Amino acid sequence: AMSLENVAFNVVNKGHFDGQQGEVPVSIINNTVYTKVDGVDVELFENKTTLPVNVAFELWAKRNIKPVPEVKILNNLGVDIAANTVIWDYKRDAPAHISTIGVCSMTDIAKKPTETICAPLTVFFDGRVDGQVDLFRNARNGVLITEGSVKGLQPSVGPKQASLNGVTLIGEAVKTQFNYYKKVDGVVQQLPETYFTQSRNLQEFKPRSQMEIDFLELAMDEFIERYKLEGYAFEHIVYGDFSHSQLGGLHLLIGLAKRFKESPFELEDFIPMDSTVKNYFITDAQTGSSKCVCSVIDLLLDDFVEIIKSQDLSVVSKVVKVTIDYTEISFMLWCKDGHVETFYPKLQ
Amino acid sequence: AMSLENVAFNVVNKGHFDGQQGEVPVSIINNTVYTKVDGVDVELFENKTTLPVNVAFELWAKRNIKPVPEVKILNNLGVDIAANTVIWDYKRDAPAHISTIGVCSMTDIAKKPTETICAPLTVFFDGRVDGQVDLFRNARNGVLITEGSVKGLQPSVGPKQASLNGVTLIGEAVKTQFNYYKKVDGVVQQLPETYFTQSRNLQEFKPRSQMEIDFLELAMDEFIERYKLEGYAFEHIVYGDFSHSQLGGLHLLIGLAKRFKESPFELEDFIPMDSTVKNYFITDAQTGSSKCVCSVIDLLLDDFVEIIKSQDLSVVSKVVKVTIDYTEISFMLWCKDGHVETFYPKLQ
Amino acid sequence: AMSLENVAFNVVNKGHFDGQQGEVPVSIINNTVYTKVDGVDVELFENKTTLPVNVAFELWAKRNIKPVPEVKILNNLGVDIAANTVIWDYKRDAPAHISTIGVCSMTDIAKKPTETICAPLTVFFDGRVDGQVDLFRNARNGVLITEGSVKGLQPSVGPKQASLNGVTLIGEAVKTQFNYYKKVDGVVQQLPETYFTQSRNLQEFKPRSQMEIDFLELAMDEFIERYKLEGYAFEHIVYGDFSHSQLGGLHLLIGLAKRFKESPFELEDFIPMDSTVKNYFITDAQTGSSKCVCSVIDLLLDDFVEIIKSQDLSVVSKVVKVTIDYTEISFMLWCKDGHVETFYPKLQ
Amino acid sequence: AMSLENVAFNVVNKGHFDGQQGEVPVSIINNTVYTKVDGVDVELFENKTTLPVNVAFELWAKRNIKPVPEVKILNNLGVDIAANTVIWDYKRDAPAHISTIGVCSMTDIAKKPTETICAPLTVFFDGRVDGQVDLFRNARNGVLITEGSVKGLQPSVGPKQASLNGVTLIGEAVKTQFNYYKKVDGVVQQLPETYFTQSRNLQEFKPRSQMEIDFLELAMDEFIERYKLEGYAFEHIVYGDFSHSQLGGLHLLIGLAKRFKESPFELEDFIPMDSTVKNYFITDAQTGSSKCVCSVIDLLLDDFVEIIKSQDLSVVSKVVKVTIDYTEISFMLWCKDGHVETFYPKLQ
Amino acid sequence: AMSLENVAFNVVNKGHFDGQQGEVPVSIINNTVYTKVDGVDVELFENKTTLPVNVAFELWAKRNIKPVPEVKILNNLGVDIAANTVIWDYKRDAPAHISTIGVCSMTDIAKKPTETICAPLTVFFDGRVDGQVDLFRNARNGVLITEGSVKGLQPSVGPKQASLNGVTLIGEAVKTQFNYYKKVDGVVQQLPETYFTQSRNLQEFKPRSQMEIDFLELAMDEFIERYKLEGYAFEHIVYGDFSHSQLGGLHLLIGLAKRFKESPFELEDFIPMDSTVKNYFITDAQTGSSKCVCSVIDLLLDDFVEIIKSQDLSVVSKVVKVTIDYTEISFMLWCKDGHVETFYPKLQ
Ligand SMILES: Cc1cn([C@H]2C[C@H](O)[C@@H](CN=[N+]=[N-])O2)c(=O)[nH]c1=O
Ligand SMILES: Cc1cn([C@H]2C[C@H](O)[C@@H](CN=[N+]=[N-])O2)c(=O)[nH]c1=O
Ligand SMILES: Cc1cn([C@H]2C[C@H](O)[C@@H](CN=[N+]=[N-])O2)c(=O)[nH]c1=O
Ligand SMILES: Cc1cn([C@H]2C[C@H](O)[C@@H](CN=[N+]=[N-])O2)c(=O)[nH]c1=O
Ligand SMILES: Cc1cn([C@H]2C[C@H](O)[C@@H](CN=[N+]=[N-])O2)c(=O)[nH]c1=O
Repeated sequence: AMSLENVAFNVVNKGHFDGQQGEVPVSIINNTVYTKVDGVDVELFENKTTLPVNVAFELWAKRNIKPVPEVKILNNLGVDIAANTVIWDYKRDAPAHISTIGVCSMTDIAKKPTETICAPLTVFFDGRVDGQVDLFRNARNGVLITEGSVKGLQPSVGPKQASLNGVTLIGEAVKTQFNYYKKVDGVVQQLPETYFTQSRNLQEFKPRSQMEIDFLELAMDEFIERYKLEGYAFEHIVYGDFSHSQLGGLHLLIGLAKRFKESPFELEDFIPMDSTVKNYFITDAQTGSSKCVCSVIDLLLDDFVEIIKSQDLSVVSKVVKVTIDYTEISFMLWCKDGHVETFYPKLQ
Repeated sequence: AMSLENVAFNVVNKGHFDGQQGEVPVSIINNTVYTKVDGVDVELFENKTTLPVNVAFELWAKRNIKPVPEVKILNNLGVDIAANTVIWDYKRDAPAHISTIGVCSMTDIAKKPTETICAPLTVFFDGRVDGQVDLFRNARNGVLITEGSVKGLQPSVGPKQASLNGVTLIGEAVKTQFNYYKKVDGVVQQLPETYFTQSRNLQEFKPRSQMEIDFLELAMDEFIERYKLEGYAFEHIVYGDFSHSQLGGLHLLIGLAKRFKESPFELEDFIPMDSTVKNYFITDAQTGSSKCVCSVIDLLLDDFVEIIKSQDLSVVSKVVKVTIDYTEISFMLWCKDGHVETFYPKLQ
Repeated sequence: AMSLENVAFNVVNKGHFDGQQGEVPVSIINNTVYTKVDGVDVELFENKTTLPVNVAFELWAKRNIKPVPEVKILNNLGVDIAANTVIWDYKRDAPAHISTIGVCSMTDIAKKPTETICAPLTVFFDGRVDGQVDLFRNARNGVLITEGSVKGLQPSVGPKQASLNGVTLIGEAVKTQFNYYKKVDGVVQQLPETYFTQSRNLQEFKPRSQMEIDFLELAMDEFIERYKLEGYAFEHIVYGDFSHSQLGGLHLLIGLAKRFKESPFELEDFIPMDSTVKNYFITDAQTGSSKCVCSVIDLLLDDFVEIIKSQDLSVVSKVVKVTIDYTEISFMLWCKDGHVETFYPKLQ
Repeated sequence: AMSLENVAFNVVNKGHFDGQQGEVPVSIINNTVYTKVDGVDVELFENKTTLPVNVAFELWAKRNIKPVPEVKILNNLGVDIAANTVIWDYKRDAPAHISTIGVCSMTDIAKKPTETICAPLTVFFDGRVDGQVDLFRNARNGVLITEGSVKGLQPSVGPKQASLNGVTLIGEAVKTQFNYYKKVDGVVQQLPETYFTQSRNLQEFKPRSQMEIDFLELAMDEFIERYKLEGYAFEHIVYGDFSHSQLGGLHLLIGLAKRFKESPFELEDFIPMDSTVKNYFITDAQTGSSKCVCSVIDLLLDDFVEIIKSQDLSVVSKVVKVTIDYTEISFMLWCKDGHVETFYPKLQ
Repeated sequence: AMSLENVAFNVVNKGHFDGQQGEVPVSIINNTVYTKVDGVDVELFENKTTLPVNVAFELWAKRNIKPVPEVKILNNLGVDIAANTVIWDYKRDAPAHISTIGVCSMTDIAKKPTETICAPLTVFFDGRVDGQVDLFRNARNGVLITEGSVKGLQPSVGPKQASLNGVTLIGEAVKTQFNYYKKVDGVVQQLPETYFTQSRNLQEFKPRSQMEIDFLELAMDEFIERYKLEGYAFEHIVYGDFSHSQLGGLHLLIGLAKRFKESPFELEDFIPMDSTVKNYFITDAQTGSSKCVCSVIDLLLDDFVEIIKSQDLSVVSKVVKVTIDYTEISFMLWCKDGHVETFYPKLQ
């Protein structure tokens, strides 16, 4: 028997929804869920979604608390709905998907993914839950993660990191690297070879290779020589140009990371959602240099170097498609006299 | 196991809360409670109270659906709280009392009136409920209604009319005239002799006496003659004076009713609540005569006659005090040369 | 180029969305849509739906303004979504269907019903629109209305009445009686024989048969005589029993209508939606008789007679099933010694 | 004469309510109080309570700005209401108590604590305000703080820290250590001997003894030897076990403090209120180790050592009651072969 | 053609309003603007103003993204409205001015500043926009900024810093020091000689002279001797007195900056708006010293020293008017025996 007061009971006594018997008095006022604790109302939940307050509350309580793929990954694979769990988008404070299966009676389009309503949707399945590998086999459309081989299914090895309760991390006490599988129209699909973005914070940025350590420690000229990068415009692309009114380049998160420890800047996240390429309106506090749409990607610098050096430098301008986080990312490559002028995630 | 979804199940299937088991999907958006019926949301309750929406929804669902005293009667006797029921105030679209006893978890102060937190409050007991007559006996402060005699207690006979689901009616298939008994600090009270307002509507006003019939039928001068009312200013007080900018008199509901059938007027009910005396901002549409605060009471005309004929007409102005619906109503009485000038419920 | 301001221009100038070009200043405050007219704000739409205010505003602006089936008829036939129109549900002040097709960008699931996302949904096609008869032929699941014959398809004749801008009427200057055709999984259905509710109002109730006239005019005993209805409990079932605390019978709208003209009563419409059977919490103001869930259907009296006279009166109680408005309505039939005791739409 | 505009006046010109003459134009929109400053609206207050916006505003303005006991302390002593002041709960952004005495006409259950309505409630009295010691003597239920001896009243010495405007601190320019007194039913109650939690932040944690300094500086093995703690499971209890998927132990705030300066973690405060024991859903960023209900207490480590070493280690499992912040805190003590396995605040 | 969906389009694809063709689906719910990105609603904007949500959204999108004067400066010059741009107040999350000219059809009092409605208002003009110097010449009231000389107009050199997207900065890639001009009633006004506040953060405070570097590094006694400040009460005025319950002095932001790096304090910004003098309710965490209205100004310490030493020290108390940010700031100067007791921005 689901109820608001039982959802609330579970949150108060178990920290999330955990299937327990019980009820607690709840008051709902506008978009906030409160519970009575010793005479006074204590806030349990502020609805930040476009769902009704008591609905968002139930889905948030019912959020998956195992490590799970980052929303950008699910999105890039075309996931529409999850089987019998909620993937909570901690970057949006909302569910990652509009509807549920077997979670919540207001949002459920089905109780079980085998119901035919679910066949046109890409259902996300979790091989760590009993029975879910088999439901993927029977689903017309789906994405499946597992911790091991599935007999006959050709795997795609996922990123090292996963999200655990909004914290992105490479697991040591828990597994966060999954096999990925995808089906379109009953047909298992070959996933493409791909790079993976590293999901690091500007605040907490830590290098993950010698080349990255070198980039952070060395001066610009010295790194560019040491890694034989002359003619590839890392001065514009990665390090950034703060000399003009429009801020030049600065498209690699490590490059922002470098600049941040000298002087701060403002980054307006004006479409705040998880995604492989992010767009910020950036203002440099030291110089006043700025740029309205500054696209930024967190590639391991090794990977970025590998990507740009693979390029034919003989055309003035061309679209360069690179597979990253399973999606195809377009870059613009501008060349002159066989050297790179600029190379950036193409603004769409 | 109280829940939002179970209360909603009871509403949907039984029309009101009925102790049934079951659940239905509920969504709450601002102040409105919806349920899903075949995939579309159906509005089930709009909160018009100062309570949280889900709390108000439950108390409304749990309203007393038997004929109960009108709220004005309960306020006049000083009722603070009800025993194991909710008296719903249909004039305020809200509960009649702040707290509850054995009704709802967010608003309960106790689960039985015997608890000590209740001793100071005047608790309303309904003799029609097994065991409440005996709870009243052991209650320190309380008001009690019954349908027949209570052994060892002299009764006060109530109004003929009661409220059944917001309809004020004199019961023919059910009993609406109660016995009333009251206790302060352990001591049964003698309730004062009292008149009762008649609780009638302007639109569907019916006379309840030959004098009231004669008043609706006869012309002004005739009536005042037949009942020897020369010098009592019923022209001003009951018939109303619409010849000057400030509307004159018109303090008796029957006199509004008479006027309303010939020509309409606005009654602005600026403190919308149940009360023995109502104040209206009246605009007469035919003449433009108006009055900001026109106090109005629905007394049986004969009772109003009896009251006005029992006053000393020999002082210019004074306060005249009348027990009505068990409360003391002050009237201003204005006289000149031993005839009435005006006489109106005091605007205090 | 769809916009909030253009939809508002269309409302202001054409009364509804009409494809015109133009813009007007719009402000949105909570759930209300305003436009500026000579420097003051004029309210243009109050959202009473679970949709976002601007989304609801647009779907309402885009409502079908031709006579369309009543929502109860469409629900009974299982319509999920409409083709390139919005059926507006005037009893719920909301759209009849969750999603749209070719109507509004925030709610569209497709732009034409031929798209594959639509195949599973029962799509409502309006033969009066060029090309929709042929879209229905190629539709997997669908309901279709037409004004005249469709070649190669046997029709089901609908109710005489349709909804034009929330007014349910039998059309004299326009046609309201449609042909109905239905398809599940590619296969044209034979629609069942059915009665149709009459969709009439308590206030403005008109008879549509000599029996209905005789019922409104004659006294109870006379009528029951003229039509040989001894032993069918029309006293209880149609005329209503107001002598006990629980109101007795009163399940036929014509019987409410008769009572309403002599004395009034409260009908609490606690699930306000369009449905073939309505449940009301009724309080009779003259007697105080009442019933929490009084199920009410507006059947042509003669049709109700025909139904009750076609039952086996020889079992104490059983479920009686009747096709009405294309859906199966369960009735409880209660009998003793071969006469009817009661017979009411099942409270299920 | 109280008014919204005068409350607002005081806040603008005095920083809080200070009894001053004056008014300023105020606008209220939804839950925010604004004032006009030179043409534009400036936000004064966002209602975060379950009270009406203008009510919460007045109570917040009227908040006590002297050092006052922490809400957890008042709660543990059963305080229901304060005499002639508002204790503002800065952890809840709301008043610590539902009602007032002599503060606010919407929330006042009385003007003065001697009114009999107040007798069943534990009224908090402030010996630093004239007359309040005497009101405690006359109150049927109460908690009193003073800065010195009260003749005849046996004191309880309180914690060193108090809250001054939401900042918890041990006063140097002001006194923050009070005597505590409590009355139940007219009878002064012996307060129990008790420990006091230290109220430190994870962010700003500072040790307060050699043992705490040693814990922060030394390695685990070294401290455990230096303070002769073998067999007491500080490895699990205080230091924490991040090696498994469920995070083990970690129940002392200093232990979290230690871990925080190496690698960060997430602590969801999912019942956000002041209390002696706090429950967090914790995710370790380095390892992915997590635990849904991780109870944490800030005891001076000396005190924790004193507590655990006092225990009989010869039973597999037993509840161990310790008085802390005047309340009785239950611990679970799990032992094996005369050494501690675990010891944690019992989850209720 | 303006529209909500086109404003939203520009924000999504350009980071702000940029005049581009296009539309995106938008949902508005209460005070938040959302757009659909791949099935889910992404928040674009939370209305923090007292304007309607979709209005504030448009004005915020249309905010000036060039360096512009700080709101405190515009306010001190009496600016009421801007010509054909929005100055966004990032400290209030709202437009700096109530109305617009040529920006937004809901807020526009005119299309062009020459319309006579604009003549009584001080219109802000931006010499960097074509045609705006000339509109200032024709305006009856106005404030104009330029980057260079305007023929015949006697300039006032502004502060070195400007606001670029909420970041206050002295421009290196962009110009942030403007000429200022003002007209009252058709008459260009002499702007006064003035000091300028430095607009630094407590968090990010950086000295800007040897004297400031000395103040931060030296001990109190040493600086006061080195800069020959005996008798001027910097001990009270600048350094602050935390020894009593009322916190003494502490009126220079650099003085707060000094204290902050030793021990933290709380500063309640209780009128949160940009202004030359700021008022904080300050609580010192170390000592519990506090003060309800502590006025603070960020003058370059050199300037403050220059100001106080200019004073006649022979009167017990006098108002001392100093021009700062073009406005006249009142100080109270309290002297005794020819030495300063206190000197603070006069509380009004
Ligand atoms: C307590 C609470 C939580 N959330 C949701 C969205 C946030 O990303 C996430 C919390 N992240 N962590 N740790 O949960 C919310 O929306 N409102 C609330 O009142
Ligand atoms: C359906 C609904 C009902 N009520 C309450 C208050 C009214 O006095 C009463 C309705 N009166 N009658 N018969 O019920 C409400 O407040 N909101 C709602 O949405
Ligand atoms: C003007 C306005 C209209 N409606 C909708 C729902 C109602 O059924 C219908 C009006 N009925 N008729 N004729 O239109 C709404 O919901 N809010 C509004 O502010
Ligand atoms: C200015 C403002 C303050 N408060 C309340 C709750 C916070 O704990 C406290 C502020 N704490 N400090 N310093 O006051 C609020 O709720 N809304 C508001 O707009
Ligand atoms: C994204 C967003 C922004 N603002 C406004 C007010 C803030 O000062 C400014 C953002 N400052 N920076 N970088 O823009 C807002 O009010 N709501 C919103 O949802």
